[PDB]
Amino acid sequence: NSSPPAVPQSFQVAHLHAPTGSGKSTKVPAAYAAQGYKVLVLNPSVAATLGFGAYMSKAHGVDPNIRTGVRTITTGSPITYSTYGKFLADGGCSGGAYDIIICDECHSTDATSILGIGTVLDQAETAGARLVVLATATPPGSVTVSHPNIEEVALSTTGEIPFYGKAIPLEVIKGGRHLIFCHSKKKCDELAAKLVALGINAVAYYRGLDVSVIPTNGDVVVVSTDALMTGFTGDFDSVIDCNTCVTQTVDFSLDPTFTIETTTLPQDAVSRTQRRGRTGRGKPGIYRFVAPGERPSGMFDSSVLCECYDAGCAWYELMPAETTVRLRAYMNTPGLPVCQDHLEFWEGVFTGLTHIDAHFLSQTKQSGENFPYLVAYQATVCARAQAPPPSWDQMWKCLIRLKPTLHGPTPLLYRLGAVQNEVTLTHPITKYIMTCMSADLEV
Amino acid sequence: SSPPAVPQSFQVAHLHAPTGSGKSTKVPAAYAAQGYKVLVLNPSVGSPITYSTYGKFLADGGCSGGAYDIIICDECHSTDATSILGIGTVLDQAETAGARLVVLATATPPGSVTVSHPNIEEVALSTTGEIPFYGKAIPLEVIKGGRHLIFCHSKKKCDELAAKLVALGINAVAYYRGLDVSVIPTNGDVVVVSTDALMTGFTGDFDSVIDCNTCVTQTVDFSLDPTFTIETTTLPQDAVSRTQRRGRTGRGKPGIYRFVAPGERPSGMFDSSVLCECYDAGCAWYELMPAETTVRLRAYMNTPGLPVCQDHLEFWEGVFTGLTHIDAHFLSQTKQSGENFPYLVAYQATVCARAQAPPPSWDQMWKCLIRLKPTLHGPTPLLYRLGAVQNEVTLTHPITKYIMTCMSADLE
Ligand SMILES: [Ca+2]
Ligand SMILES: [Ca+2]
Repeated sequence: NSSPPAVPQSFQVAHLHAPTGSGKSTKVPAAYAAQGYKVLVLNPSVAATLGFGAYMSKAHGVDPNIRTGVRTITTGSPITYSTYGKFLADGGCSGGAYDIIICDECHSTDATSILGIGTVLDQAETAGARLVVLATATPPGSVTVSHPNIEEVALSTTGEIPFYGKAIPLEVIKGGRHLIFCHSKKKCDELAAKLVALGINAVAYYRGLDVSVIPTNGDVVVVSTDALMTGFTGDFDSVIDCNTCVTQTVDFSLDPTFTIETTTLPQDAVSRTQRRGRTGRGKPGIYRFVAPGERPSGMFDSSVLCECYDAGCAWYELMPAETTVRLRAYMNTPGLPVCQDHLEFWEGVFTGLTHIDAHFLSQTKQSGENFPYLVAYQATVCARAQAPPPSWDQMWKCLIRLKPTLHGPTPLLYRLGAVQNEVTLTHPITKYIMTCMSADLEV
Repeated sequence: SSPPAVPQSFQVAHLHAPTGSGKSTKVPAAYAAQGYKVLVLNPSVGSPITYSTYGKFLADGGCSGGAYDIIICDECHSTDATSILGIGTVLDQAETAGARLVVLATATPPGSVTVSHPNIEEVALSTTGEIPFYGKAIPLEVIKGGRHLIFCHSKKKCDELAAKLVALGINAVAYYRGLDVSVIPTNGDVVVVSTDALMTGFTGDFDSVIDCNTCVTQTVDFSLDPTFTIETTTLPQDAVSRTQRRGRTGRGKPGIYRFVAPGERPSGMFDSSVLCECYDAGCAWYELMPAETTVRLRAYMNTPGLPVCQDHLEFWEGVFTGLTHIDAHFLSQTKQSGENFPYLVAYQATVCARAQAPPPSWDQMWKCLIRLKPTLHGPTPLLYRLGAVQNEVTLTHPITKYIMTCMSADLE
């Protein structure tokens, strides 16, 4: 639906699939507000959420409420901006206080977005909402299109700088600001250095690497992971894309049980569009690529469901079964990212993870781990057996007191990283998880 | 409309046109009419127009220097090894063998979904019925009476379903990779609970088709036991799968399509194990040096508008180069067993034979080694996992160290 959905006399779920140009998060809510409706606009980033309030004030004479976990600006207004996470943290839909709920950037396959969107899909009507718009410029199945404000040019094997099978010639990047996307930290570094060898000032940016990129529009080539979030990104004469990315994948390896790991795969449509798009911000730019292909958008990994369950327990006080209610509505609602149906399995494993250690859980949460619940739970079983974590990496920090937890074999329940210690596969909970896999996972 | 007319220079066009074009009838006859001798290639198939197959094209060695002006690679969305290798070979040799136009024809382009079907009364499934079909349920008033086809992803899934049905009064016949005619040919009311092993061309004349919307595919795991593992995976079906599953119903009659899940995937990428198959097939079938395979595969990968895959070209070419001194006799045998990776099977058999050791398991994949009198040597030197390993293994054979190294170097 290219136009902003019309609020119906009775509850309904509409899909607004308009380009990033339409003010889906700004012009749209303002429009509904002007009709007298109370709208809630949800986005994945705090950057975004906080940003929409500013714009609105000036650009739309609307001073909205901006709810973020770190800042909750409240000014009794029909338009409320919040991140899916703060939404989920605030109890969900939790009052008959919105006529319209815009789930913006609804194509996001991060745990907090899927859980946040399924929560709306399951509570809006009952909460007194007549419209829930699933907005996105990249619906599932989308392949990147274009806007000739960007000239796309295939890299070739001819060139002084070796690049993912191809080669970047010096004449394209030396002289000007350019952004080169690499799938990993190493590549970012190894590329920057070699770029410097040839007399260019490359800046390798990635996770935990404080923003060291130069704002001044001088000459520079920034080689980085996607960790360079958008928003400020823009003044680059071009971008050179490796056309790949690292993704979290679950592996039902059957070591004791499953493994959360990564795989580097061809990028999908939103990744390319997002990478490509960091040039051509007013002045026409160029996009140079290693591969002419990608994968369409709208498919996420089972590990993300595992994440939704890990979030429900750790941050949202949701019994695995309440989480399955929310995620099931997401999987029952058409026109959204797709993933293999593993709700019974995940719900099944998390329900058996009873009596987690409260302190360990606080620690793993504050520490910003990917799976605070699965981490603190493995720590919990280890401590109760007086056994050591599977490795002494940062992850298992909360068990720091390796002294009593000396007795070797760790009762491994699953693998969230590299396992260094000798393990044992006979813990009741390990065995419980294997039954859940036999019970809900075929082969 | 029409296909891209023959240009002044050689180019690669995209007849991303469906059945409404006649890519296997009218698109060729058009070019033939203009005086052009066309070669049309499909997974399955004088006058200036030859209709063939990709596999037959590889068997013949590819493009003949001066034979066709037009080459249409039909069903260019096909990601089975032979199709990938065949399209890459055309893309690599086309021009130099005198071709002016290469049209990549596909009824379902990238990012394309379920087709507009004006006859199949398609309906969503509701959770109503005591025939729970994949988390939901089926109403036996839909299956009792008339001929039908339910698609499950597994053999054992087909088995159990046909079973719950028979205990409810329905004539259910399970069908998967095995015996046909299990479905009666002219007796109605039958219900076939099939795996995709029942090919589309078969057509059991069905009233409806209920789809589980899932699929099983071959995938490789870089498991690092010794090296890698050829295995499978279940994933949401895609726009191509739905089309072929739902296109099976009626065929002459209107028909109906029932489905569990609302989603799928508009086509997509193909696994790295298919890359392995191409190197395996090149070695085993086409007398192709790994580097020749790499050239043809790179041609495919450099062309826009084709399914994508991970760039493992160097890795695979690297592992097959180290697959030295294979037993010509085991390979002749694995090739005729209709094995999946005849080269890799025949190679693992050679290192066992050489070592006088038994295969990983005694599954019929290893029938070339039935002289297990001396090949009883307890530990089998595991080069990789192609199936279930039931025998004690050793991981010190040089080829194992070689593949591991290739992994380290080529895979991050
Ligand atoms: Ca696996
Ligand atoms: Ca593992």
